[PDB]
Amino acid sequence: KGEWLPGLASPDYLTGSLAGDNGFDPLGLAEDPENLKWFVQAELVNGRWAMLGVAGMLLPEVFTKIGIINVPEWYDAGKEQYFASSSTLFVIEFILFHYVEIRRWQDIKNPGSVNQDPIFKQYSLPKGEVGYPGGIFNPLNFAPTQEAKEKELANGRLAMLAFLGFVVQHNVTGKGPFENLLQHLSDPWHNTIVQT
Amino acid sequence: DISGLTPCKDSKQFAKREKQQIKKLESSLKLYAPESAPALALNAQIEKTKRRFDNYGKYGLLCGSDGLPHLIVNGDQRHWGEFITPGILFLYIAGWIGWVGRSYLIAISGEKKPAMKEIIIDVPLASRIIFRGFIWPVAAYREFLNGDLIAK
Amino acid sequence: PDRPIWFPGSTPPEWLDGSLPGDFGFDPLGLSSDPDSLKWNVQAEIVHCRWAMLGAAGIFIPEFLTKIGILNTPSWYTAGEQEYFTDKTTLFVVELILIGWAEGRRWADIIKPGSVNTDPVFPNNKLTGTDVGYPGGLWFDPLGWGSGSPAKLKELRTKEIKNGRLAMLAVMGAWFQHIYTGTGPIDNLFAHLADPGHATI
Amino acid sequence: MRDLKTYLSVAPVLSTLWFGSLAGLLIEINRLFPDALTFPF
Ligand code: CLA
Ligand SMILES: CC(/C=C/C=C(C)/C=C/[C@@]12O[C@]1(C)C[C@@H](O)CC2(C)C)=C\C=C\C=C(C)\C=C\C=C(C)\C=C\[C@@]12O[C@]1(C)C[C@@H](O)CC2(C)C
Ligand SMILES: CC(/C=C/C=C(C)/C=C/[C@@]12O[C@]1(C)C[C@@H](O)CC2(C)C)=C\C=C\C=C(C)\C=C\C=C(C)\C=C\[C@@]12O[C@]1(C)C[C@@H](O)CC2(C)C
Ligand SMILES: CC1=C(\C=C/C(C)=C/C=C/C(C)=C/C=C/C=C(C)/C=C\C=C(C)\C=C\C2=C(C)CCCC2(C)C)C(C)(C)CCC1
Repeated sequence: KGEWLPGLASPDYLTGSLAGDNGFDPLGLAEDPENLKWFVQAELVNGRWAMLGVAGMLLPEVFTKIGIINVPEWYDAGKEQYFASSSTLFVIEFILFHYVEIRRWQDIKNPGSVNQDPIFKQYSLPKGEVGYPGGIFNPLNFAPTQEAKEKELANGRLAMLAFLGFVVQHNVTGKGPFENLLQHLSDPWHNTIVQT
Repeated sequence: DISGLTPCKDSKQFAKREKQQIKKLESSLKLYAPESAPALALNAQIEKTKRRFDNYGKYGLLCGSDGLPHLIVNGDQRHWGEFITPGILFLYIAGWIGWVGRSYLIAISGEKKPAMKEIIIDVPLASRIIFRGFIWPVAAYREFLNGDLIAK
Repeated sequence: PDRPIWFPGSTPPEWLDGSLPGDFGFDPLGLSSDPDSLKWNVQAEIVHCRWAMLGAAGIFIPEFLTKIGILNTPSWYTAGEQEYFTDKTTLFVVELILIGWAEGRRWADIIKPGSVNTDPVFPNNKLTGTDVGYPGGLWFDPLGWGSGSPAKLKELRTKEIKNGRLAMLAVMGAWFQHIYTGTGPIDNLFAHLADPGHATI
Repeated sequence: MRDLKTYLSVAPVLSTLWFGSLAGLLIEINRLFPDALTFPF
């Protein structure tokens, strides 16, 4: 589709048949079709996790402007006490995610081989793409046209960049992400990465 | 106290070594006027020696019976900066260099006279290849998985 | 072939055939023997000329008015040490970003001509230029004097090139005069006019 | 000149330039951060 840099010719292996294809591959990671097949799924999963992470880091902090709830900032939520110890929660999360990710992994190797429920054999997911399961995972039956996939990928890339910014800003500033925006909005021409 | 060693900041021999070096440096200073340039150089050397000893004291090194720092390379988390991290950095840099060299060698293998491109470097091709080595681990791992790394 | 030459009685280099504007066959070291270097050097000379003309105007006109007392602007040499509304590194970063966007599209036109002539946002707007280095269009050529017969274009481009060379020389001269004499460029001219025999290096 | 650029790509000249830049970078790095024995970060 569009060009990430006008005046430069798109690589041949990027034929534009994929959603969100702008011909951006200066270092040639996706020359091998198997590598491209793996990296598409990797990007999809990374973005889908990153958007949720950013939503969970930003929104539970914007409460200060509204004063509705009281929750510690994203880097202090770990130290708080909970009804169960860290070890038990970590073990349960490991046990569940092992099964979930092993089930997801098998579809990349042999598509259409994990479409049937293992206990109740009369329940199955309708056939679809590798990274787009559908069925019960799409309860509202929104049509997955190419435009929506491009929107999803753009939002995922933006959220990856946002999470990287969130991580980097806290390391050097020592505060959360929302107050950094307010500090910049206070005096824009003096509060930047150049402190002076 | 691994293997009977002691911290640098608690070692008396370390302070004795620092005092001896400072005293040796200060002896030559008395031969020159305070405003003379050699006096400034000697003052800078003394300040650098003091700063080096203070920095060695701050980093939590271990001293032996002779007042000299010793390096632990067994993998203890308290001493991961002596061997582990610089080793990983060196491995990354060496892999970058090797991958760049291998890619350049492979690229020119199909030319009519490949031996001519080895003594007279094709600068644009090398420059286009140089930046590619920044992600060498991923490329190497995927090449190994696809069976391309080893010649048949 | 019959054009005036920088060194009358000599033979101009083969790669300089007089087609380019402002061509006098001056290339003793042959720095533009192959065509790619010729095109790159032509673009570099055009850019240097325009930047130098802007700099010469901005150095000499403000300093002239300050001497006669209409304005009280500081010296161009020390104009970088004043304090402004923000730190100088912030201004440098803003300049770098803006001029990177501006010069980035210029780099693409040199490598692949005719590829950056369309507005990314409003496709209805286009640049009408056809030559590399002369973008044209309403943004850069509002008065419409940039298109016409080849003779007019050659005359205008020769005028621009010669004026740019003069501006480059003038700017370098002003810089070295302020380095050596330690006085404003306008003061040097008045000193020379006072005693032309002795007001000299 | 094409022939002048070709002579700059010969192995000894390129090696000399690369190693000179490398040595300058290393000398400057050691000047900024002298007496390094452990990685503190
Ligand atoms: C357009 C170019 C130009 C012009 C008009 C002037 C003019 C002047 N310079 Mg000067 N200068 C220039 C370039 C120029 N310079 C350059 C490039 C340098 C760096 C080497 C210097 C270094 C310099 C010093 C160190 C001093 C002057 C001084 C002076 C003034 C006294 C005359 C003199 O001794 O000149 C000497 C000029 C030179 C040694 C440079 C050679 C001349 C260049 C190559 C241009 C040649 C003129 C041009 C070909 C003729 C057509 C243009 C014409 C319409 C002006 C006078 C106003 C003196 C001063 O302050 O006066 C009180 C002084 O001490 N200049
Ligand atoms: C998944 C992710 C983040 C996920 C976060 C999650 C789940 C949760 C976060 C938490 O906050 C909560 C919710 C609650 C808190 O209490 C705890 C934590 C745990 C803190 C980020 C991904 C982030 C992913 C990023 C930033 C990826 C960047 C990739 C880039 C830039 C690649 C560029 C190129 O590869 C191309 C495209 C083409 C090549 O040719 C050239 C180059 C240039 C190499
Ligand atoms: C190009 C140049 C010199 C040219 C050199 C020449 C002739 C070389 C000639 C040859 O190559 C040929 C032809 C052919 C070869 O075979 C032989 C040689 C002999 C090698 C000078 C200036 C080149 C470049 C110049 C003039 C730069 C201009 C600077 C500007 C715009 C400054 C602006 C400001 O001054 C303001 C306006 C206001 C201030 O407050 C702030 C600042 C920022 C200071
Ligand atoms: C444990 C340990 C140890 C010991 C031992 C060891 C470490 C061993 C081994 C190791 C190894 C054994 C590694 C690796 C492997 C590999 C494989 C399995 C295969 C293959 C490979 C290759 C062949 C490579 C190559 C290359 C690259 C990739 C880069 C560039 C260059 C080149 C091309 C060469 C120590 C104590 C010391 C430390 C700690 C840890």
